[PDB]
Amino acid sequence: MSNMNQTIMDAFHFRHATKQFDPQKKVSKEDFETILESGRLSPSSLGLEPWKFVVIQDQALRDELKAHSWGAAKQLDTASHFVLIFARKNVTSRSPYVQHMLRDIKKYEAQTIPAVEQKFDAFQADFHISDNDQALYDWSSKQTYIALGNMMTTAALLGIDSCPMEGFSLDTVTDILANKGILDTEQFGLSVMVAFGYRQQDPPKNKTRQAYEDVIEWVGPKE
Amino acid sequence: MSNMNQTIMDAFHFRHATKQFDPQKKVSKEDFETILESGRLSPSSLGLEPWKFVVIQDQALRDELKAHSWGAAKQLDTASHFVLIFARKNVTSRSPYVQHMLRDIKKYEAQTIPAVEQKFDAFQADFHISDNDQALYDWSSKQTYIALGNMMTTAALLGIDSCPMEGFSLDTVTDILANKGILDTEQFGLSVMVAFGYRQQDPPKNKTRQAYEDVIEWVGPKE
Ligand SMILES: Cc1cc2c(cc1C)N(C[C@H](O)[C@H](O)[C@H](O)COP(=O)(O)O)c1[nH]c(=O)[nH]c(=O)c1N2
Ligand SMILES: Cc1cc2c(cc1C)N(C[C@H](O)[C@H](O)[C@H](O)COP(=O)(O)O)c1[nH]c(=O)[nH]c(=O)c1N2
Repeated sequence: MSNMNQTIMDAFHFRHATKQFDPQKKVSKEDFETILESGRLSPSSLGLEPWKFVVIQDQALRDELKAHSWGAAKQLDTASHFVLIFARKNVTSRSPYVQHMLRDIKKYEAQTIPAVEQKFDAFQADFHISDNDQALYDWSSKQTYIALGNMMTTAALLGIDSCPMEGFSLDTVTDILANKGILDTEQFGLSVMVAFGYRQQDPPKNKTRQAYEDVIEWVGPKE
Repeated sequence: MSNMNQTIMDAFHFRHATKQFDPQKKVSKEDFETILESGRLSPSSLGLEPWKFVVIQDQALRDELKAHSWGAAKQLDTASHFVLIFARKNVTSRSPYVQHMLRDIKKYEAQTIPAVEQKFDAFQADFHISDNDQALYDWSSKQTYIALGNMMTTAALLGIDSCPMEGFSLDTVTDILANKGILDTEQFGLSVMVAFGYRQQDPPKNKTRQAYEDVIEWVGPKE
């Protein structure tokens, strides 16, 4: 595929921040698996995959979220699939989660794990990740935006629209999910929302972005 | 139709955190412009595009960064193309850049810009973005990781290897770039690095991730 360039650019122009989805058109089991897999397979710093993807197909739960998710209301009402992306708190060489990742998932040699912890500690200080709990949590949250971008792009390539959403009352929504047993606020926070479905109509406004020369700069030979 | 699922899946298995690129294989200009466009066309919260992509092809500058970039050393030595992604500081409704984005790029109606500004404030308060300067910066940094994921996936769809990199001494690399007049530390921070090229060999270790059941949960009917 030498036209893969055109294929990719088509998808980045197809994707927009869809508010209104067609309530009749559902994303197939197979397509949504692909979308979910693109989050699961995403890269993450240290390979620590500090995320959870919660598919909220329950209408009454969506409605509860809508009342406190001003920026998500129409997407909650109409999206075929709606995804909460959690980010892990306290992702340190200390945590039981990280020990599980190194020993059980990544398959590190057990005798090296004390030294890897120290290396992790030093990186986190050298990058200011471990300055405070907010920085430590926001670092894991940055990794979930990698998966967020990958999921929307994968959806676009399949002809499926999406919408990322930060427009919700974080404290209130966190409390709703915590009291429902869905969000373990000791291990996670709610990082960002994303919706999937088929548009009801083409976007009435044109995509706007800054000019190439205002966001891109070369230092050295350009070719 | 559904040839595309497997193609997407192939690319997400093709991409890996490449440490050594083939120093004789260069990404084409056409292919790199597609990669760059995937960053420029990435979505961002409020459409504020709070990023800059700086391509460091100067090998002398690469070598200086390398001296304080433990996680990027081989990639700086060998990558065809090496990008620094900057994240903007102080992205609030009062800032000059946001004013530019509202009036010049998004071309909001002048008379109602007060209402736009006021919802920005409310939203940033509701999401704790404006709790402090650290939160404000890291929120913008979160947006750059969308562009990061998109550029790595785009490259992979093109058969091009990539590697994202946080493994550098934040403060020291910031001063180097600042002293050279590449990084204006009052407008930007150095968010993340990303390298592009062609693998020197197939990765020896199989890609590992948590199982689907461990990171994905459905609330409501599945299908
Ligand atoms: C992390 C994040 C969070 C949000 C958004 C984006 C991103 C990346 N944007 C969508 C934003 O307004 C939109 O992407 C851009 O303004 C317009 O560019 P596009 O239409 O996507 O090309 C968004 N849109 C919306 O209707 N409700 C919301 O709560 C949000 N929040
Ligand atoms: C934001 C971010 C930052 C980094 C990374 C990734 C991400 C997403 N990873 C690579 C990371 O270790 C790798 O993606 C996963 O651990 C392994 O899975 P993959 O090979 O990518 O599929 C990485 N790799 C490296 O050689 N030097 C580095 O400084 C970093 N830093």
